[PDB]
Amino acid sequence: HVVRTNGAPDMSESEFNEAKQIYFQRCAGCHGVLRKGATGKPLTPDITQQRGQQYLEALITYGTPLGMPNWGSSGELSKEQITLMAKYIQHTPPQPPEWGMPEMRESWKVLVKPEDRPKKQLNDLDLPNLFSVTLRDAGQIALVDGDSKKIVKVIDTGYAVHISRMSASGRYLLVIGRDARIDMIDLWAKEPTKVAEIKIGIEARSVESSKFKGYEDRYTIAGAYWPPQFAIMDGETLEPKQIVSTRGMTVDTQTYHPEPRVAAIIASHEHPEFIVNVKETGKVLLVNYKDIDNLTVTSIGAAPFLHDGGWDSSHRYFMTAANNSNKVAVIDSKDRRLSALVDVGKTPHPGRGANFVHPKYGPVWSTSHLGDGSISLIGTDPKNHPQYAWKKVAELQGQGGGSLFIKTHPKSSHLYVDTTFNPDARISQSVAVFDLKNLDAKYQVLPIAEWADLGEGAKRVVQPEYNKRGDEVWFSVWNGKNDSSALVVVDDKTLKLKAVVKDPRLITPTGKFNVYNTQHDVY
Amino acid sequence: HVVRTNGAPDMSESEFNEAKQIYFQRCAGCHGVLRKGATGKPLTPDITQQRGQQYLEALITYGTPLGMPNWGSSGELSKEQITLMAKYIQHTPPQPPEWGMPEMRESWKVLVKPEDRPKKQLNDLDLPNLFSVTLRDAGQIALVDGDSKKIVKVIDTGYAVHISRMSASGRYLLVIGRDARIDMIDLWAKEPTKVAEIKIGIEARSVESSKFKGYEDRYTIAGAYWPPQFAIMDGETLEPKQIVSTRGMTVDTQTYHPEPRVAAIIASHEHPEFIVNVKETGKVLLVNYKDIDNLTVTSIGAAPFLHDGGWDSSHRYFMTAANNSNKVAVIDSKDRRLSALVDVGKTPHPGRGANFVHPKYGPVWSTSHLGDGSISLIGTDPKNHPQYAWKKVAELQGQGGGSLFIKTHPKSSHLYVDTTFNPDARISQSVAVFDLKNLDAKYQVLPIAEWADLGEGAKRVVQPEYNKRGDEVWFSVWNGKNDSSALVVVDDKTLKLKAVVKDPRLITPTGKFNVYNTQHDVY
Ligand code: HEC
Ligand code: HEC
Repeated sequence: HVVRTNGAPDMSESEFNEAKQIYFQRCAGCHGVLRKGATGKPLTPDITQQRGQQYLEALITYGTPLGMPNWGSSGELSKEQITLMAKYIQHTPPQPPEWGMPEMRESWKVLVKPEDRPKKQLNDLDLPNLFSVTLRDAGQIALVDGDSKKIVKVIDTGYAVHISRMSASGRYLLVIGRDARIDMIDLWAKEPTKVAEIKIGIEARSVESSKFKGYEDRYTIAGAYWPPQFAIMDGETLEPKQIVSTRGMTVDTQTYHPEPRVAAIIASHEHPEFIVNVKETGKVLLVNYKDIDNLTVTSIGAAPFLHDGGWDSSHRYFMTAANNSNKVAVIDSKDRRLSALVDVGKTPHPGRGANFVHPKYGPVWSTSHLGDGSISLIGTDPKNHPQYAWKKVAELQGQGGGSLFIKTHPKSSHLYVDTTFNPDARISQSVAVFDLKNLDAKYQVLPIAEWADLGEGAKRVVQPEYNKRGDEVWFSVWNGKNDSSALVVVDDKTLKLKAVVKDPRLITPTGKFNVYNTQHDVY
Repeated sequence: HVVRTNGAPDMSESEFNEAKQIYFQRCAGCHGVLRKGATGKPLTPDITQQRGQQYLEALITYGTPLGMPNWGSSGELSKEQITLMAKYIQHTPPQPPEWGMPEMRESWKVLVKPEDRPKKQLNDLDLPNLFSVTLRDAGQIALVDGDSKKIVKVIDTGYAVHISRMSASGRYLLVIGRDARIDMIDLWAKEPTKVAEIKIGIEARSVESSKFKGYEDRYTIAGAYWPPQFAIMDGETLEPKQIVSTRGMTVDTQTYHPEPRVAAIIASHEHPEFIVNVKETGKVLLVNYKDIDNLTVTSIGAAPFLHDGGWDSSHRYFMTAANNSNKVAVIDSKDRRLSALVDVGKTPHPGRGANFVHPKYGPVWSTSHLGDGSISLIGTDPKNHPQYAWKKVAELQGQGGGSLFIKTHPKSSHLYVDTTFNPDARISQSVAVFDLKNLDAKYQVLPIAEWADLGEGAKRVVQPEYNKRGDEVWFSVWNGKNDSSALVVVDDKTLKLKAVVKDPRLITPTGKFNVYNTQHDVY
């Protein structure tokens, strides 16, 4: 047969199915399963037909400097395949494929069997103080030694590399990409080495390890945007064990939703459970892995379009926000119930938040507001500060909007606030630091990008991350003009510049994950 | 001879000079005379050699959707010329050319001699209520009828079309592009028609007409980034009459600066003079055109890196800011002196500002702050409010940072504030409106982008512009996803939606210039 779309170059039924398979294996992680866009732009026929075949071939062939791979000049895709892809994205988007146990098992690779792995750490690295750094546009992670401020390893994962997580033993580093590829890295090998890989879906954002006491390295979980599902895997091998669909009913209208994406997963410390946020249906699932054949799930209704979330300081209450809402949902992971919906007056910015002790209000959890740069504080201690629990107690004011990350550490007296997307260049190039011992005082500004010494041009600073001791804070810096990058390290006790990590291998550093602080949910 | 650069494909001395001529005629308006970038990205060899010949050819050939023309697929440039350009931008940037009276006169075209033009308005348009709208990526302006809300004419100018200005008679519309091309349009023709064109430099931003009483249509002035100069032309024909270099000594170090760009030009109402801001040397020039053969210029030292500025409500004091400064310079255009340097505590955002009467402080001029969305008010009435003159008297707070334009009108009780570059989508898609009769009250938010009804996707709203009566406010809206655009019209007395202008010819509408309000400096 012939596939035809108004205004599109007709294709063979075989050409279309070949392009379909390429699209969902290689493109959908960034462009979406219905091509509506995510990290990458929309590729629906209204837009692509306006660009035309030859423009589309050119873009796919050479890529762009802002994260679109050069599929042709890389050799990843053939001239003929690129022509097929340029034709394909001008046709109506088809139904995306499913991805079950057969597809997962076919993608599963064990490079080093558990019995062939070392019995102890064979390298001499200070593993808890390693930083795993995403090299966004290079499809790699870099392992950076926190003590010597040197790159010690670079590891290929794939385009669309996203985040790193740690197993509860501290031995295994887990990386997931937006195409739902997972890599498992053994930090005890003579040089840290990939030991297993698997693909759990077409599009994904989240991975996590089992962190309840006694379950170290037992299970790894991953959540997909498409298909709407999460998968529980063997923590030692990534062998897929259980797959659970998240298709289902919405919390607000109780009508069936055909694509409830998994937004985020964190690991419970109160029970052997994973906390799974399901976005469109607005459900927080507590998934119990004490028995994975007789699988227990508690579904807590929260609010539609759930985003990220994070633990409070006690690791009991899960603080989460939904888009289009001024409320923070508080899930009690111990009693397995919704505890509160906290009005913070403004829309909270998705993220783990930042926990610290307010001298007056006691333990608080904090969230930023993207538009105006304010930060809301919520009391999180029903035991000793019941008069403040699940209430907004205060508001701090940063330099302005555009913050992506706020960060503290239990051993630090400072709160760091970036302003990556602020439209003023001096503010996007700097970070605000609040004194937790005098929260009535204005923040101080650290000139992070200037310290990086990267030449003239637009520089953006992102994501404060502490070292294992809590006495250094690391920042990613990148000059959009010349492709140049650095990690800037501040002494948290003095607020002085301590080090600048520069290396040609440090390509578009974005997320930085300190091993200890990621393993132990320290924020 | 052979031109060679480390890492660049060698070129014929003739090929290089051919590419040089193309670069400075067609590319430098956006990419800069030393290729350091302006509207378009930097094209210095460090960056271009990393991209490589074939990527560079592809980009030049097909362009990009964010304002880089498709030189090859347009037919503007040959395959051979595009190869030469891709080689050329990998070589060391050469010295840019000069552009004097011979070059200006060679570019000068009179399409309709003044004696052949109509003696009165032959079309039936309400000319004072026309809006001249920049169609940024189309190289055109659209004339939109303020009464019927319909496009009535579309006029080609060139890529990099920038702003519109009006002659003091109300008859001639002046358009300048970033390549320093000027078009003069006769609004009295049966259909408004280009009557003259000229090129006054390689790179430019500003054009203005003579507005002192009695000099209607006598002179047009334009200022260039490169060469560092301004040119005075005959107001009826654009014939070049006088060219003045702005090369000279800096205000702060009194050392010679070889490229002092003309930042902005406005027209004096106190004297037959143009006010010319010279950026790097920090000089405000009062250029007197009573006698242009015996040319008098008063040079007022202000501050380095002068930007835009605007008149106060009385059209006597020129309010201007320099980058990297918390001060607003006040130039008295009547007495021809610096009046004050007003500390507003934060960096003012370049712009004309907004004038209104504060019930307590009297006439004030207002400026926004890009980072945090605040607005500073300065008293501008030494006669009746001397206790507030040249002092910051108050601060308003908008939705957040990212404002590009604030706007009022003497017949309006509202102040409008866009937030085009705010990182929160709801804020960038809306505008704040303050009640000038109750400035203690919080602003109201108008959902401008939602009213435009442009489908899902990132939409940005920019530049409130009033109609001639002051009772409508117009906004440009554009959906980045689908290329779709609208002008949204609000009833200023009710703050209700009044009209939505949609037309496939409305491609990337940016600046909107109401004829009457531009002619009479009404802001
Ligand atoms: C994330 C790592 C991506 C993957 C994998 C793919 N694409 Fe992509 N693409 C991505 C981005 C961030 C962008 C925008 C970059 C820009 O500079 O703004 C793009 C762009 C495209 C386009 C152009 C869209 C347009 O001009 O409107 C096309 C045609 C495109 N991408 C296609 C495409 C294909 C077919 C891919 C699989 C082979 C693919 N992309 C992968 C990000 C990412
Ligand atoms: C303004 C109207 C422009 C004119 C005239 C020219 N260019 Fe341009 N260019 C412009 C922009 C806004 C951009 C960036 C667009 C993007 O999508 O972000 C560009 C880009 C380029 C590039 C690519 C740079 C890179 O990938 O780093 C090149 C090689 C380039 N432009 C070359 C070029 C030439 C040779 C031109 C004259 C023939 C030219 N541009 C004109 C804006 C504008």
